[PDB]
Amino acid sequence: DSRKTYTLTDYLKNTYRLKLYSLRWISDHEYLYKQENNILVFNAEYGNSSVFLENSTFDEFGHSINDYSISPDGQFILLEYNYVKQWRHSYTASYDIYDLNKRQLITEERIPNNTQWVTWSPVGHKLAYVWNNDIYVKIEPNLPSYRITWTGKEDIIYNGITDWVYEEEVFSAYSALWWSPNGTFLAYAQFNDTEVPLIEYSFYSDESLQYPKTVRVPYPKAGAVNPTVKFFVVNTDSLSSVTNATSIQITAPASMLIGDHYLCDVTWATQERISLQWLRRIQNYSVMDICDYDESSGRWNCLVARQHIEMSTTGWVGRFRPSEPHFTLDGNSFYKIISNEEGYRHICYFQIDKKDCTFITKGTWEVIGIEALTSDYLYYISNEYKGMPGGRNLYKIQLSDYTKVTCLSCELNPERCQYYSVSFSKEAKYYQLRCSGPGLPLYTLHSSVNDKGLRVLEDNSALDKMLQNVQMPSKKLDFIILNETKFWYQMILPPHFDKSKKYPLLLDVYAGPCSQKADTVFRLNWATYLASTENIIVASFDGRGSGYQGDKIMHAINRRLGTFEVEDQIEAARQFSKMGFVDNKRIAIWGWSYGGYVTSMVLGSGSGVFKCGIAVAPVSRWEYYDSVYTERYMGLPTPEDNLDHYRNSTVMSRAENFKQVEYLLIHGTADDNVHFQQSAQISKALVDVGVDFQAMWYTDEDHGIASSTAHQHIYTHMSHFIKQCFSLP
Amino acid sequence: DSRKTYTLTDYLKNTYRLKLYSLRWISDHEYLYKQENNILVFNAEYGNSSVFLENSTFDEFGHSINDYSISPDGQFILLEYNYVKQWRHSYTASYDIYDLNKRQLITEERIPNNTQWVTWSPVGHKLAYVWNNDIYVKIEPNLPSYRITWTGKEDIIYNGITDWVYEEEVFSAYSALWWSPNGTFLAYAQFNDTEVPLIEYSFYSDESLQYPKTVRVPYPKAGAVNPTVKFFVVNTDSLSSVTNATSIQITAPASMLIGDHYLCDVTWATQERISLQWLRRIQNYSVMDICDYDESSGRWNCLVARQHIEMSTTGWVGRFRPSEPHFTLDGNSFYKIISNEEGYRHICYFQIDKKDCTFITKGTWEVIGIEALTSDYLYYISNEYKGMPGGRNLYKIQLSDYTKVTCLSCELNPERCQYYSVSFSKEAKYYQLRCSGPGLPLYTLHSSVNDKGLRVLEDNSALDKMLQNVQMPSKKLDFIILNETKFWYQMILPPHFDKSKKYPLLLDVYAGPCSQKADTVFRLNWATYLASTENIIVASFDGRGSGYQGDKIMHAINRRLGTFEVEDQIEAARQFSKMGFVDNKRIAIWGWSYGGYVTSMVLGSGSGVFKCGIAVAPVSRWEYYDSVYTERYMGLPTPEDNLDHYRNSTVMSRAENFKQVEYLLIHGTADDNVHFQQSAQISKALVDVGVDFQAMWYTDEDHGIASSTAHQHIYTHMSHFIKQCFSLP
Ligand SMILES: *[C@@H]1O[C@H](CO)[C@@H](O)[C@H](O)[C@H]1NC(C)=O
Ligand SMILES: *[C@@H]1O[C@H](CO)[C@@H](O)[C@H](O)[C@H]1NC(C)=O
Ligand SMILES: *[C@@H]1O[C@H](CO)[C@@H](O)[C@H](O)[C@H]1NC(C)=O
Ligand SMILES: *[C@@H]1O[C@H](CO)[C@@H](O)[C@H](O)[C@H]1NC(C)=O
Ligand SMILES: *[C@@H]1O[C@H](CO)[C@@H](O)[C@H](O)[C@H]1NC(C)=O
Ligand SMILES: *[C@@H]1O[C@H](CO)[C@@H](O)[C@H](O)[C@H]1NC(C)=O
Ligand SMILES: *[C@@H]1O[C@H](CO)[C@@H](O)[C@H](O)[C@H]1NC(C)=O
Ligand SMILES: *[C@@H]1O[C@H](CO)[C@@H](O)[C@H](O)[C@H]1NC(C)=O
Ligand SMILES: *[C@@H]1O[C@H](CO)[C@@H](O)[C@H](O)[C@H]1NC(C)=O
Ligand SMILES: *[C@@H]1O[C@H](CO)[C@@H](O)[C@H](O)[C@H]1NC(C)=O
Repeated sequence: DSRKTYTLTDYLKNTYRLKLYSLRWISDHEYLYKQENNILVFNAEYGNSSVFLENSTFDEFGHSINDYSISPDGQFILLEYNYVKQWRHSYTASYDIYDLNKRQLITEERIPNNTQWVTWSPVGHKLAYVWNNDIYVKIEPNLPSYRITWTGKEDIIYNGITDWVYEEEVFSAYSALWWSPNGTFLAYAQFNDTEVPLIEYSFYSDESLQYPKTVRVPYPKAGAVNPTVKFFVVNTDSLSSVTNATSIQITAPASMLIGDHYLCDVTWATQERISLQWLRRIQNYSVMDICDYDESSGRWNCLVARQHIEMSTTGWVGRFRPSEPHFTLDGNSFYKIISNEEGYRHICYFQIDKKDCTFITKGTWEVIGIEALTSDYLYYISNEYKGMPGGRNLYKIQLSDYTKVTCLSCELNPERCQYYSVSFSKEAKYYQLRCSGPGLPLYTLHSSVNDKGLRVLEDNSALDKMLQNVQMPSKKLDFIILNETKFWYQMILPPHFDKSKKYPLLLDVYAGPCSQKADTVFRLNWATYLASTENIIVASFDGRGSGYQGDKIMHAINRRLGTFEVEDQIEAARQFSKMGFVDNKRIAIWGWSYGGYVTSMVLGSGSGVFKCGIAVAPVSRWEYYDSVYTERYMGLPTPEDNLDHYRNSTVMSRAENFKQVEYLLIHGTADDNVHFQQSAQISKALVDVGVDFQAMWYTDEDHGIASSTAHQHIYTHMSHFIKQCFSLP
Repeated sequence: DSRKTYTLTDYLKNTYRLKLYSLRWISDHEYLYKQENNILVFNAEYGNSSVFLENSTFDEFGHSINDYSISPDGQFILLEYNYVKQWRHSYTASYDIYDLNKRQLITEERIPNNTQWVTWSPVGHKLAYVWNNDIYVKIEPNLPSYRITWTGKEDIIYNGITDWVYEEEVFSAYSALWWSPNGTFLAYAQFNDTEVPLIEYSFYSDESLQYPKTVRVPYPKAGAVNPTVKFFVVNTDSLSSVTNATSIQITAPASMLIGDHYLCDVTWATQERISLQWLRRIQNYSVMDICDYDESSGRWNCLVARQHIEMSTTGWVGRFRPSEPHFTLDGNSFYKIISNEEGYRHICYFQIDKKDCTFITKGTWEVIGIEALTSDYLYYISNEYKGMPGGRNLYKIQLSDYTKVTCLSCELNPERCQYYSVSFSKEAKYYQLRCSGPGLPLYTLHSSVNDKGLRVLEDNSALDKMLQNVQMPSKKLDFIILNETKFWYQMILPPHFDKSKKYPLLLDVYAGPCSQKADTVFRLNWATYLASTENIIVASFDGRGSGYQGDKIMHAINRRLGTFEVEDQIEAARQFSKMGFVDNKRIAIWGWSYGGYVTSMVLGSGSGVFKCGIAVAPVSRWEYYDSVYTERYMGLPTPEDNLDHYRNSTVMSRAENFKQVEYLLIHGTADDNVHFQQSAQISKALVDVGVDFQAMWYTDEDHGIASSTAHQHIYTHMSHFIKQCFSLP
């Protein structure tokens, strides 16, 4: 075979790009798409389009626009620039509104610089933005803004935006604003991190900064004081320049106010009904409140009889947090994915007045998410097809008869497509299907009335042609049994794989709670190069604690992090080493974050199964990690709760067992998520027991070590390491 | 040869130990010494002794006594415990005075815990100590102490003790209080670091600390705001008679007050005469003031007729600072080492009220230091013998006839002793000579009346015996000539060294201003093993900028750090290569501190001479290092001074060149001296240009990385690296 293999440079340089097709539904019949660089509008039914905005309309803007956002009515466009990243979702920027009618950019009453967040109303073109931790509203882009809040105070009071832990572990967003459907009310949360300790670390910046700066971020570690939260709703239709806006507060339920708790979900049901979910610090009990607007009193009332309790006796509630409800048109009922009697996550139908929900789906498989709802059907994605937890398809169930379930993606192209995600238009008149594996990504448009296939948006013909000139590796998805249970794994096999030969093996690991490293998704990554060029087999295993297979597996590691998930990887390796094509003398292991944790716990387990391992930004001791994520699985690190296990699941305690393995520890000094502190403590422990090891720190890089240069440098360094570790002497 | 070799474990485990003989003169006739664990007192004249304090006395003290101190009058002993290190010289501890006579421990008016510094008066048993940055005095060990200052303030005002930069760069000591000869007066310095920027960095501490601590230290980097200082003197004899004894200030001379300056030397001449030396921020001009106590005003006056100036046109003043003066008993004249008309430092005789001194020694060699002065003789140490800059010997000159100079150590044992050190009794009646090379250390006692050897105190017979059964390396000390100038170097050659073979060479480098890596001292270090076991030739070279050879060589680097000292090391390598017994392919380089900086600079020069190099705690950009030391050689980093060379002599600007070598970067994270920032900026520059290298950080280790575990870990790590870089298929 004279074809080139997939090299490290291809991965690092993106020599082979997967074409995408990111669209944005602006109605039930049209969607926006970024062609060349200008914006076009498409009619889903025919495929014809028109330019919605010339890629040259802002040639002399005098600023590079980071991103845009058209108002719902297509009347305005919010140009974002001066982008400056903060954590995973947060960031600041400067904004400018450009009237699409007058074809002139508004120069009056502009959004302030260093705006923390902005958002159009769902309908029309109102604006709500957060500045210096306060909320403002603009009924018209060129009119003054109303200041909705006055308590904003950096690192203390957040209004409309999340603090560090809420953004990363609860909302996966920086936004803490929620417009009501027609945009009348603006619901927002308020966080107070007054007593939350600050994580502190150095930032060196450019070489010209003489003194390094100390970054201080309110971050609650396991057991520390968490931020507190309040909810509010304000009417934007009745705001005045004279008096200040009045926000009506909706206090949490009594079962929540008896101790620490979190706001974990906000969802409008109708124009005057809002539902909220609260979660106790001990995350196995949550309650939903449904609040109706009292047009007379002007206040919001949430009738007890409308409260819905959700709790688990075997673990935490929900996959990472209680699922979102999907209300019906009238808002009188709703569907919500909850764990069932047998511990499998399915869709349950709820009446806001009745307390017993009804399951409309069942079986030893799970519903990943509810994607769309009509009076006749509910569309969702699950891993039911062929009973493969790693696969995903679009299904729809008839609401009048649950026995009638129809898969809409299963048979489209079975050999190429086994993992879809979907995108429906405003009224579910149309939907885009996105297939991401096992073969190359495929995007298609469909109509709901007859579930007919309209057309192909992107099939990646190009990439496919070039990939043909390459010796691409293959992927094997399968399972092994452990104690009657079925656990899945996948192997990235080198080209021209020969079962008579023996290859070294690299166990790519994550294994966090509800994780899944064994799926049918097609990926171009480091593993791709290792198998294509170094002829290294890259495997992954989903053991206990893994997700999408029911709580018996997922909850297996409840209050016991660092046990079964770590054991199962070892047992997984142990079994792969027993296979004919694996060289038991050359088996490595690596992970990032939780994978780093697991990778380290495995190397210090004393199993003798692994020769070397690489841990990138690993967690080393749970009391070092954040409260919301750690406590969810571990509980509180108090003597009367689970402190003992907190102290027994550290990497440090296993230092000596590293004497017989080659270890490479990497971490960014500016990691605000998994603090460098965790790696510094791992290293000190190894030094304490005299174990040599490899290390690499990245100045000013954070948890993702994603800067262009750092990204290439870390993968290059790790590659040298794995290569040296597998070098046949 | 079947004898074992000196191994790494040998060096790391202290298998072959150098015996020592540390005595403490308590008078002009006897000294204290620890045979086992008890303290013994020896009669120097006959060598007979007895137990001053037997190891049984403090068994039930309930504390580990770290160190002890006897009051001048021998009536009390100051016990030190609860010792907690801080910087290079500073620390806090607890103390308990023991009443040697009543053989009882005092429990009244005890010195407070967390005392920063404590010292007896030169005579009697008065005590002076610093607590919470203020000065206190105890006339009697059991009586209440008097408070001398009320301005103390953590990290802001220091009375009696130095700040970070004064301790490390100006006084090499933590204390800043000077008792007068008979103890009547107590003088002290006061430092104000109100506007001095702070260096900040994390300290992780034990695994049990949830949130790392941020260590903050007032530390002025190059060109930043320096601490200001003030001098005072209090009459301790008036304390019991006065309510609040007043501290009299002796202001600096106007020639210093015009700008930033430093108090760099305090020396009492008589009971009522004290001398002060001030140095301008631009360290090429110092002034000495000799101040006398005016009894009728209780004030201190410094007559201009006694003000002496000491500048330099080719560099800074002194080796590292203006030298200390040595006054004759009447205080009317003094001796002092200063650079002469040829640039060689020699002893000059001064008459306090005469601006022209007389040199009492001369030639092309230098006086290392004045050790003792009697009415008839002045004893000094120089490197005049055989013209060896790396040699050291005790000399005696006749005050009445300068042509009368006797060397007291030159011939005692010429083959085995070339590097001497001395310790005279309280009145120079006896002196211990301490030989440290080229043979095993030798300690001997002598009598001044006739310069006769009283006896040998330690000769290291045992060790010599042990070392006999080991293939120890040999050390060659010689010179090469460049531009008619002699430049010394030393080589640790492996056993059975053969000039017919080619040996890999490791260049041990420091090369800071006034440094000296080539000398006659005998050592058992990492190099010993590299030559003995790994058969590696470890060489060091003193090029331009090195010391003890005149200002022509030492001031060659004036305002140009990162140049000649760097090139000369490289030119050194070539020369050794020209010597025919070096593998031109296996030449490595390594250094600590300035050593690390020069190593990096060399490695990034592109000479293609060095294959690999190791830099530990290196300086990388002079603007990151402290004022006093940096500015002393580089001036100020301003456009109108020397900013251009500051920005042009950094390691970072040479990143692209490290693509030609194997680099190992190592740094302690709690390094208060050479901040981690320095290596953090290097690594970042390398990553920014796609250079692969090896790094290693030591959690919570300071600039010395001397903790027991970290010490073994780093050398073990560096050993693998060197052996890898020199591996030869
Ligand atoms: C698509 O074509 C129809 C007529 O065939 C037209 O009415 C519609 O506006 C077009 N859509 C776009 C956005 O070009
Ligand atoms: C939005 O709903 C509110 C409350 O039901 C109503 O008063 C308002 O007029 C509605 N706005 C529109 C245009 O639907
Ligand atoms: C934030 O919480 C603190 C208590 O920790 C409270 O005193 C303060 O008033 C709160 N801030 C506001 C104004 O909500
Ligand atoms: C507006 O209300 C805030 C508190 O909500 C108060 O601090 C401020 O003084 C008020 N001023 C105005 C705009 O009336
Ligand atoms: C939630 O977890 C706690 C701690 O393990 C447990 O005591 C409690 O019963 C759980 N909640 C329930 C009843 O499911
Ligand atoms: C040595 O002998 C002398 C004889 O006068 C005696 O006084 C002295 O104490 C002895 N040395 C010691 C300290 O034991
Ligand atoms: C110390 O010197 C002072 C000042 O000259 C003098 O008054 C005092 O008596 C001396 N102290 C002693 C030890 O006698
Ligand atoms: C220290 O200096 C500051 C100004 O730099 C001054 O305000 C303060 O009084 C000084 N402290 C002293 C000398 O006691
Ligand atoms: C002693 O004098 C100093 C300086 O005048 C003064 O600041 C301090 O308060 C005084 N202490 C007492 C005990 O009065
Ligand atoms: C002291 O150093 C500065 C900077 O080089 C220089 O301009 C000045 O003339 C020097 N003075 C002496 C004593 O040479």
